[PDB]
Amino acid sequence: MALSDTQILAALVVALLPAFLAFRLSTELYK
Amino acid sequence: ALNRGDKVRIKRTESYWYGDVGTVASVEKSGILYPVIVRFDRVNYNGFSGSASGVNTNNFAENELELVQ
Amino acid sequence: DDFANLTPCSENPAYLAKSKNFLNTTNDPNSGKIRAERYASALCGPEGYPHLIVDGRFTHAGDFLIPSILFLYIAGWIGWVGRSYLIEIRESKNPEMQEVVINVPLAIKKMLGGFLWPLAAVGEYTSGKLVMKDSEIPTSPR
Amino acid sequence: TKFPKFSQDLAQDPTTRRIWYGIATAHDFETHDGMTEENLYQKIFASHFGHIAIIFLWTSGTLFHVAWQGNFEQWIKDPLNIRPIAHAIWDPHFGEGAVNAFTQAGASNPVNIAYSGVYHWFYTIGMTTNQELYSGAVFLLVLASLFLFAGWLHLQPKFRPSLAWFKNAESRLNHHLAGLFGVSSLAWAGHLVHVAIPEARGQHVGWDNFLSTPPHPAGLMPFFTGNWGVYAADPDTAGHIFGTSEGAGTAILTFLGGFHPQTESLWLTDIAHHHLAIAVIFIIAGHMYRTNWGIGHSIKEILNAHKGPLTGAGHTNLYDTINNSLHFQLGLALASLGVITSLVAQHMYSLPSYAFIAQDHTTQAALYTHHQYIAGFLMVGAFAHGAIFFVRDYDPVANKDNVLARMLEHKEALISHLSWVSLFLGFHTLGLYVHNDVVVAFGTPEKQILIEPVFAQWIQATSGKALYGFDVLLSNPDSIASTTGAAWLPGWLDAINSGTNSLFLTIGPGDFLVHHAIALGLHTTALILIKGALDARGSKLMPDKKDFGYSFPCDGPGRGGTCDISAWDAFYLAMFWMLNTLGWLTFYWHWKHLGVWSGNVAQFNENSTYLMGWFRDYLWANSAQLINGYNPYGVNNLSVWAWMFLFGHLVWATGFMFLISWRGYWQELIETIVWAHERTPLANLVRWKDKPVALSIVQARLVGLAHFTVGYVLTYAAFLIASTAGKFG
Amino acid sequence: SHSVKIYDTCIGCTQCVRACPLDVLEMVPWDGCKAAQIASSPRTEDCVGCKRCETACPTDFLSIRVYLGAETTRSMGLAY
Amino acid sequence: FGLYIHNDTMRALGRPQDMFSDTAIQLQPIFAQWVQHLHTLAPGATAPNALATASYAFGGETIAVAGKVAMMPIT
Amino acid sequence: MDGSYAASYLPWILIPMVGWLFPAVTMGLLFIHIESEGEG
Amino acid sequence: MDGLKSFLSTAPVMIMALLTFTAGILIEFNRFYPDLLFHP
Amino acid sequence: FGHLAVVFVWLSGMYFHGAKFSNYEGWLADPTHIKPSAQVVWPIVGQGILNGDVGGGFHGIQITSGLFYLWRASG
Ligand code: CLA
Ligand code: CLA
Ligand code: CLA
Ligand code: CLA
Ligand SMILES: CCCCCCCCCCCCCCCC(=O)OC[C@H](COP(=O)(O)OC[C@@H](O)CO)OC(=O)CCCCCCCCCCCCCCC
Ligand SMILES: CC1=C(/C=C/C(C)=C/C=C/C(C)=C\C=C\C=C(C)\C=C\C=C(C)\C=C\C2=C[C@H](C)[C@H](O)CC2(C)C)C(C)(C)C[C@@H](O)C1
Ligand SMILES: CC1=C(/C=C/C(C)=C/C=C/C(C)=C/C=C/C=C(C)/C=C/C=C(C)/C=C/C2=C(C)CCCC2(C)C)C(C)(C)CCC1
Repeated sequence: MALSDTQILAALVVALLPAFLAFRLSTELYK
Repeated sequence: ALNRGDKVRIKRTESYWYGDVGTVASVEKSGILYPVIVRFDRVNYNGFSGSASGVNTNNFAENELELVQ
Repeated sequence: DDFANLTPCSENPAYLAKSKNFLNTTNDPNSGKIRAERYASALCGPEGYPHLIVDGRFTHAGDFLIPSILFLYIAGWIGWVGRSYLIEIRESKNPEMQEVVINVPLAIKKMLGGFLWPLAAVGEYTSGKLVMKDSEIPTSPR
Repeated sequence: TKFPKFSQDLAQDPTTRRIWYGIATAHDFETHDGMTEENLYQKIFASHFGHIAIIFLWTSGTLFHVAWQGNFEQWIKDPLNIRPIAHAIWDPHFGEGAVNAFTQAGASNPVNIAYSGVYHWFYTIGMTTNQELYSGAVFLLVLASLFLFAGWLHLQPKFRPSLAWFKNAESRLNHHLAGLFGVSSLAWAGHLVHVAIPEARGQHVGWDNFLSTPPHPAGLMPFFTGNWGVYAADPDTAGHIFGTSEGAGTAILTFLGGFHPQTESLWLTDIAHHHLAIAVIFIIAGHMYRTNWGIGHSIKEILNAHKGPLTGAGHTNLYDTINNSLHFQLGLALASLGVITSLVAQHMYSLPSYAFIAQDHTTQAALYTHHQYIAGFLMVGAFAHGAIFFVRDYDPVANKDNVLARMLEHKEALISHLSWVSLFLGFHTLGLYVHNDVVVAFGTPEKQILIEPVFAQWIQATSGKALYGFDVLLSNPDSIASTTGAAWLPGWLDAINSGTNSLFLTIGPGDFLVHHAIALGLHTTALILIKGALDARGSKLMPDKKDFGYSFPCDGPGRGGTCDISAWDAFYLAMFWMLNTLGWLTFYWHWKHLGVWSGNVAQFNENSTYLMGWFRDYLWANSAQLINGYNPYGVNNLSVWAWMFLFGHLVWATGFMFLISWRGYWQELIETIVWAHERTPLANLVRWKDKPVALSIVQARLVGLAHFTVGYVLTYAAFLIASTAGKFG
Repeated sequence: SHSVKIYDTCIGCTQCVRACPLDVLEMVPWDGCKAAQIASSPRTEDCVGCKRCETACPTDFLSIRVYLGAETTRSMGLAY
Repeated sequence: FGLYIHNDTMRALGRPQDMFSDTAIQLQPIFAQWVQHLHTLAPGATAPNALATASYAFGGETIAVAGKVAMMPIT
Repeated sequence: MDGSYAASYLPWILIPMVGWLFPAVTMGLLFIHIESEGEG
Repeated sequence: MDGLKSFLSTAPVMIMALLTFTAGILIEFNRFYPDLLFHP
Repeated sequence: FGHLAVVFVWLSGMYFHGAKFSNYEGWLADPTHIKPSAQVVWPIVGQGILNGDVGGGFHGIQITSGLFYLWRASG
């Protein structure tokens, strides 16, 4: 059966974390 | 050690005639870094773009040449 | 039993059907027939066109080997006469001038004395004049 | 100006060159201001962490979008008819015609059609519901997060690695061979055995019940006793229907060989024994180099021992050269990756692994073209970074008399003989092609010079192809090699001796001509790259080229003119030849496979011997469906491909402005424009901050080459996809 | 700005000085050549790197070399 | 040229009514049309001693030799 | 435009942000950064 | 004439003469014996 | 003067090749059924296929320079 919209929203919430980690890594590499 | 009428091989390693043979045109008194003058048959690349020839002579020191004659 | 996918054009129905209409390249009216009779002896594909075999076998030696030697002799002739003329013109006090204005007598003299080029080249190599030492040649910086 | 902080020469530039060259030299850490070796290595380590995280995010996004907007759970029920869906389309600029045209694959909205063949890959490894795809996407998100955090952490001052830790070659080789290769392949074999094969035999195995059900009815007893042959007993029958239990065996590790009768792909049990054996071999290989226990080989001793009497010093001091230079390592890695990428393409288009992927012709064509182009790019990069090594890292006194420094001793011979071979190939290949063209033009095509590719046909015979009647080796049923009772021989000979597959396609004269043309292209691109790399240190025209760096415009018009003299210019020239060779390669592959799929092999067999056949039966003929994607009468699903086709034909041409016209003209024009702006009332209020200037010479070459390459890739991609999809899809 | 260096192979032929359009070179007394003069580049901040000086040099390779570096308003030859 | 690119994109997207075509937003060369109309009327009054127009490209009858058109009006 | 996939409203807002809001913001910040004088 | 002979012996005239000679050789051999794919 | 001589040689060449190697007299009878032709190819290696049929039993290259119409307009 197809995905549920709650799954999509949860996927976005989960993907929030690698965004923050990537921002931190980029700022560290900028130094 | 050389004089006019000597066939020499070049060892400058940056000259155009490295490994070529040239004739000793003239040498002069001391106090000059590169006294010997060598004239070559094959001209080098010198000249502006589209020029018809180059330069057939240069100045070398004594230890940059090997004597053949 | 090589070339099980190839059959002689003499026994190829495609070649038999398509060889009746061969065009005439020259004004000679039989040149199509001559082409057909000469190409009947080759190996043909399913399209009725001759194919050549260059694996080295002597049964198909005319496919590549004979024209190979035919080319090689002429190319060696040209190269040897050119090199000989250049070498002999070098010590003429104006080799550069005689490269644009051809010395016709000497040019023809080298043209004639050039059929024996293989023997001359073999003799010269044994005499050391065919190649030069690497310490006697201009080199670019490493 | 602050930007770029890593270079002060660029930071004081008042023009717009500052921004361009700041972007250009950003990721070249080796020449930043005040850069140390340790800091360089640590920055590289963190950036590599970043690229890995990006790769994992990309894979997660592919999985997520397929699971969300795809038709996987309907594609599995009929892989031979349904079209896989890549992602949905949300274009507000769309009209109604495009909306009706792109509502394809039995969807309910505008939608794309996947040609990366991920549906086959997911089906083959046992994923049957989109919930599993979603779980994989989330897990990949978590993995990417972990790798980003790892980069951040190993960048911290107290977790910052030392220089010696970055120069431990033996330990890195051991760990990455045994662990990264051997252990990973062993785990993959375990995944195939424990999950993939049972799912292929109609058994649902997941995390909830994999720990209970054993893959084989006799679990781990024969493996330790030594009765391994039990696992190879009762394999899948030829009447096996993929994904069901109808006519399926219980064996897990077999050497059946050949192809699955239904999916026309390699047997999964063959994959299992293959990856397991490879894992064992790699684990044995990983215990080769000594780290700290005394046992093991040391690379320096090996290299210094293998000296030659003809090479003077042999492989002396090469360990220090390779360990100290990063460009040497990058060149070696790029060469290896390009070679094995080309290998991947060649051995995948002929030996498909994923189920039903041979039937879907468009995806096969796309995969071959994609990985072959990538291999070409990597091969160019190997030589480019090797030339950079020669410019920067090479030491003529540490490498004295070894093999590396001995190349420069006979570099003139290398370049001259390579140029001779390129000329010899090109002259006679073009002569044969033009001869055939002229002969056919005069209405007498029976006079074509048609050479049979005898040697390659002999190779096919040796592998066991009986069509040509050479009866040598495996084709000879009486030779020793064909009577060893090897378990793979019957199935393999069955697969090779059927024309229904791409396994060892039948070849003819046009194949001979095009292979020799490809050889010409390869030797010529190699000539350009090798000449550029060997002349990087210097030449007669510029004996001191090393003191000028790697990428400099020229040396002015003096000494006869010195345009395009740096090694960067050799790379820039060789890129064109790489593109041309890849074009020839892919055109040949595509035409031959179009003939094979349609069954009309005669078309290629006839018209591939002269160039007009290529122009008419391949270019002119197949373009009919593509360019009619949108018409004065309407529009169909190939409209986007026609638009991208024209887009590539436009960008390719746009690159010629930078490739042909040069700087001074544009600088004078820009001066006039500056005058015009400064004298315009109501426009002098707004003034620039960086003085506008024309693009630099090297930047111009790079930009032109970039536009050229993008157009070149996009045009052929659009043509290939559109032609194959309209004809078959 | 660009860097102009004169090596010890100069013969004091003065061609480089005359060929320079932005007045960067100069003739200074010397002893290593017959002409007893050598080339100097006191005003390299005004050099645009047009390579005319090198094109005028008659010695083998070049006794005068020009290496292009940081670009300023002068070295880029801008009038705006 | 952006007129051409815009027309291309509008056709590609299934928006033929947004194109720059004669059945859409029109760009009529009314000046050349007017000059053609004038040059067609020249034999009437503006050049009284002329029998036919200088060329049938401007307008008028269709001149055909054998079965092939020799010259006909070019709209 | 609309589709039958779950959470069909997500493209309606996500695509404009990644097409207008995100590019505008990043180019604005980059232009501000690349022009900040001093501190070379 | 000396100058006439010297002009006739210049590079372009001589290469044109040799090229036309070889072209004549090939043309005649192909008129009398056409369609020679190989030596049987 | 030299370029004038060259142009005159070219013009005389066109006139001669139309006089001798053309079907101008043939075309002059039925100009709506005979294609102009003034280049004839020697049959050597199969280029005799180029001497195509231009009508009226003449075989040669069809010309497009319009010399036949110019000559007829010259009487
Ligand atoms: C006016 C023309 C026009 C425009 C504006 C669009 C716009 C769009 N189309 Mg589209 N389309 C058009 C014509 C057009 N189309 C035509 C004529 C056809 C043929 C019928 C199509 C066929 C088509 C299909 C089939 C699809 C689209 C899709 C899309 C959307 C993709 C969103 C996107 O790419 O964001 C992301 C933006 C980019 C990837 C642009 C990046 C480009 C640069 C070069 C890369 C960045 C380089 C550099 C590093 C940048 C630095 C940082 C930067 C921020 C400064 C977007 C709304 C897709 C869609 O609906 O999306 C779900 C889709 O599937 N279109
Ligand atoms: C067992 C321990 C172990 C393991 C697992 C790794 C693993 C890794 N190390 Mg490593 N390392 C180790 C010990 C280990 N290291 C030790 C002890 C040292 C110190 C001596 C180092 C020092 C070190 C350095 C200095 C660096 C690494 C890096 C890396 C990463 C390379 C990135 C990559 O391509 O991987 C993925 C590779 C594979 C999955 C295999 C390669 C694929 C080959 C070509 C075969 C192709 C497979 C198949 C045919 C295709 C599949 C198709 C499928 C998709 C359908 C990788 C994750 C690099 C990095 O930055 O990572 C963060 C790096 O710069 N390591
Ligand atoms: C593992 C891969 C890898 C790595 C780590 C490096 C690392 C490096 N390379 Mg190398 N290289 C590689 C592969 C790699 N290379 C390959 C495959 C090639 C062949 C093409 C090259 C060719 C190459 C050259 C020719 C040069 C380097 C240089 C460098 C150094 C950094 C400068 C640089 O390129 O950054 C800056 C990079 C860029 C500015 C690239 C931007 C171009 C973008 C990505 C293209 C996008 C096109 C367009 C937007 C697409 C939109 C499509 C849309 C319209 C539809 C650094 C040592 C330089 C050097 O000498 O360093 C000392 C240098 O001159 N490399
Ligand atoms: C169709 C276009 C084309 C062609 C034919 C060539 C041909 C050649 N390139 Mg080349 N090149 C091209 C485009 C082309 N290039 C482009 C676009 C680039 C990107 C800038 C390059 C970049 C490039 C580099 C960087 C190098 C070459 C090299 C070569 C030579 C390698 C030998 C070879 O491949 O075949 C053999 C040669 C040919 C097939 C060409 C000869 C064709 C004629 C018909 C032969 C007879 C001459 C003819 C009768 C003369 C009549 C003149 C008269 C009518 C006035 C060859 C001369 C390499 C080289 O110099 O090799 C030593 C080399 O280093 N090229
Ligand atoms: C469809 C038409 C195809 C032609 C398109 C036209 C292309 C543009 C023309 C080029 C610019 C013209 C002036 C050249 C520019 C110019 O004058 O020289 C420029 C260039 C040399 O320029 P440099 O600045 O290097 O020269 C400085 C030296 O002159 C020092 O004095 O010379 C050539 O290009 C050499 C060409 C000679 C050609 C060698 C072959 C001779 C063949 C002659 C046969 C000719 C045809 C015969 C009649 C059919
Ligand atoms: C003598 C001479 C010169 C000089 C020549 C020199 C110096 C030559 C030097 C050559 C060297 C150093 C090396 C040569 C190597 C040659 C090799 C390796 C030949 C290989 C042959 C093979 C592999 C034959 C292959 C098959 C043989 C057979 C006929 C089959 O059916 C077809 C086929 C193709 C399979 C010039 C250039 C100055 C001038 C010339 O005119 C003459
Ligand atoms: C300059 C330089 C560089 C570069 C270069 C390059 C990159 C190269 C490449 C190269 C290459 C890339 C090569 C390749 C090679 C390959 C090979 C060598 C192969 C082999 C193979 C074989 C031998 C096979 C065999 C077989 C067969 C055939 C069949 C059966 C099986 C077997 C396997 C047996 C570098 C960086 C390094 C360094 C520095 C310098």
